[PDB]
Amino acid sequence: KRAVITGLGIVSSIGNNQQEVLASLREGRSGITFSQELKDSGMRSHVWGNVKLDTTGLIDRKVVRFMSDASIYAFLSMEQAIADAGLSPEAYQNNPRVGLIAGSGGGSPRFQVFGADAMRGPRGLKAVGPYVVTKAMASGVSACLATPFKIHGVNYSISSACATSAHCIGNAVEQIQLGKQDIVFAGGGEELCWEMACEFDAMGALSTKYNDTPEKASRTYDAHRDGFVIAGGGGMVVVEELEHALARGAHIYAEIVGYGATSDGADMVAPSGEGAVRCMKMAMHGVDTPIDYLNSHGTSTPVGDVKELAAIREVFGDKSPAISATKAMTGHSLGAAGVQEAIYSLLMLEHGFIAPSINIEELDEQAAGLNIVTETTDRELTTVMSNSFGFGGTNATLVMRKL
Amino acid sequence: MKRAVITGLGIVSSIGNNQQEVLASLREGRSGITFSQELKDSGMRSHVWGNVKLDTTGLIDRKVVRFMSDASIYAFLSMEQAIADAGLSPEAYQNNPRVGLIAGSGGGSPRFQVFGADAMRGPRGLKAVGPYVVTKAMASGVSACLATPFKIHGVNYSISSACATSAHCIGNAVEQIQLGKQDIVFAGGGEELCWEMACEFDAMGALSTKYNDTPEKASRTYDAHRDGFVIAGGGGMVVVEELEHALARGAHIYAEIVGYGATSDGADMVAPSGEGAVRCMKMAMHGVDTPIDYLNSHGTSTPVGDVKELAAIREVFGDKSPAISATKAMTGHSLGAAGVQEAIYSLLMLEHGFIAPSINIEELDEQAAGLNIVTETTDRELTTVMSNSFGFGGTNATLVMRKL
Ligand SMILES: C/C=C/C(C)=C/[C@@]1(C)SC(=O)C(C)=C1O
Ligand SMILES: C/C=C/C(C)=C/[C@@]1(C)SC(=O)C(C)=C1O
Repeated sequence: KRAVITGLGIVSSIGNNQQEVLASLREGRSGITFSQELKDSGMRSHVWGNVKLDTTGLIDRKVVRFMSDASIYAFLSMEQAIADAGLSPEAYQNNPRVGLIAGSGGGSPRFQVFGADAMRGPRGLKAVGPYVVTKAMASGVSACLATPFKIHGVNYSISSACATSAHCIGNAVEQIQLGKQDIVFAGGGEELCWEMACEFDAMGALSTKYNDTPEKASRTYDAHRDGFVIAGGGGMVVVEELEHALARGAHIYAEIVGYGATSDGADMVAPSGEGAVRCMKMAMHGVDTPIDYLNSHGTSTPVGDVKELAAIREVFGDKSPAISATKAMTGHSLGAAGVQEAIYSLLMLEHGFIAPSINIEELDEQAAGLNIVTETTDRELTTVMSNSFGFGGTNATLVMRKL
Repeated sequence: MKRAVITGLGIVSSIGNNQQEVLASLREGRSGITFSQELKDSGMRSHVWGNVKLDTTGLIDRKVVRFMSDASIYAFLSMEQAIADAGLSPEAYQNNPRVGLIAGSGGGSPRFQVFGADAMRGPRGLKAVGPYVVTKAMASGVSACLATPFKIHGVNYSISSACATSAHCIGNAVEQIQLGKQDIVFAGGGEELCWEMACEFDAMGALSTKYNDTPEKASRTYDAHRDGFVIAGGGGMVVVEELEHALARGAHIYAEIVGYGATSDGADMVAPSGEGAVRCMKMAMHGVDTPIDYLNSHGTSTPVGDVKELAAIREVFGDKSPAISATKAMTGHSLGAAGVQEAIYSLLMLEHGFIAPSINIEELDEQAAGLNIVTETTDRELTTVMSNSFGFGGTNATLVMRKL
């Protein structure tokens, strides 16, 4: 059984819907800004990929009271996807064959800390309030959406750091392949806050040399890259069984023709390369069309960028595809990156262009030879690949093809 | 589709630090619940917990344990036990694409999240945070922290679904085997025990608060005077394995996973709907040609929650219902670890031919009328058992495990 994408929705640093995102991508436009909050917290990195949207009022009071930002972004993305897929309430609500798999990387460090802070104050439990569990818990994104959308099928979160939402999409596909669901909403969200960001800064993973020029901070494949730029936001796609989509006349973006999920079994925070090779090969099994474009994980870290470039080489040899790292524009939204980047790749597929890998002033010599596109290029694409690798050695790749 | 069997297990819980200690506690109806000075001192109203009674110092290598929170530690130790209990050696499971790991927690690590924030706000900032908080604090700590040292090359991610977490992990492991993608998947989870997390459940009124002077009686599923669940910590891990692969190596097989239910209420955030659980149980029983001999209920010792599940059980089974016991009355609610720990208690009951008692029922709730709630340890020859895990957000998991 075959799985296709029939709707998408997105809230990111570069746009609050697929149209705004489309524009940003075609224009090579950065969503990175200076963050007083990060600076005020005592961090060395003072730049981020922020959602440019005040979300107050956009969700019913009785629904949003249970939600952290990760859930808010995913909820809003899911509203867009439902509408983009043309699904009425009666199509998807109160339906055993309709499910939801969506997560975050960090849950909500902000609300974990708030609960602990409140509890140590003069008010104790009355300051904590009864809503922190659903905000702080690691399954908040799925729990907070499944309920108001009246989801009856599967309902849980995958979590795998930077691969989170990619595994969510892959697992949705598996639910379709196993015949258990006709539709699975798949994606994720991530909050943006110093509570989480300082943890990445404390291990040296974030960019710190470019705070005066926020838009030049994220620079995948550039010789002077110094870490990733943390971001937040959300995404959701509608994964749907093929016959079901055709039957209702759904607009199909692409079929998911490949899904790789592997493990390094090596180091905690440095990639092995092996395993990413295996992940991509796994995603290519039975796919006999060439990859026309690869959206790299490409976070703009020294070690990580070239490790992935080496894996791409080993997998593709002398038939390596056009590559770009959209994180040079968007920053790294962690758990939300997989679904957002699938969406970016889906937009490139739909509208026939390759988004630029920006901010390469001096190309890293380990990237010599490869087809890294630094300029918006119109091209008919048929098959695209997107890589998601996280801490803990967890790997995911999605391969999507036009029908 | 391929068949999936459990060929090994491991556990660190309030009622035992391995499967032998746990077996003893279950047959005796021993409580794992103690008074907690940490909880009382935090300013909480619940002063009891299902704590792990183990000095974990020295048990994990220095360079491995440094990335780990308590949930990871408990899961890691449970996984060592499971590997050994399965008769598996490194040459068989390490660096093997067809061997994976699916394990999670409900909350990650509130403790190290708050430690990170506290440390950062101190005078030394980043230097006081140090480079290890992300792996301690991230939601996927449990999978990350085990898959690296155990050299896992197959699938590697966590599932989170609150109180149904490690039950969905097991079912997802089964699905990997059914899809022919993996030969072995280690499945389970862990959960830390700390005021940082526990205070959140107390602030919503979910935790027992009236029985602090009698800790071993606070967790009392189905009793008319229950007042909320007792929070617990610990870990569990089972080895999920493709059937032919297991037989070909002469593995010891506890049971086959013949049913997996996974559904959603789509109702309310913190109150169960009933019809979700009904559907979950029915899905898990689908095609199972034998009756359910025993049911390990979710039964957390909460007023509305306990009786809601009973009403679902009655709808599913009708007059001819199975024997029921709520082991959380002994153990407490280990949240993310609960699903795998209770799958294990159920397997131990399957393997050793008995039903553990639903303890602390001084006065049966009127709404339990006419079900078979087992309140004393009774030896029986069980064939087919069922375990229910329901979580906040209306997330439902049910496992049905049967002897070969
Ligand atoms: C153990 C694996 C670590 C990995 C895949 C790390 C990557 C490449 S994933 C990622 O987002 C960053 C910043 C990295 O450095
Ligand atoms: C929306 C569903 C909420 C559920 C299943 C809540 C339950 C019964 S599950 C659980 O662990 C506790 C303490 C509860 O109160």
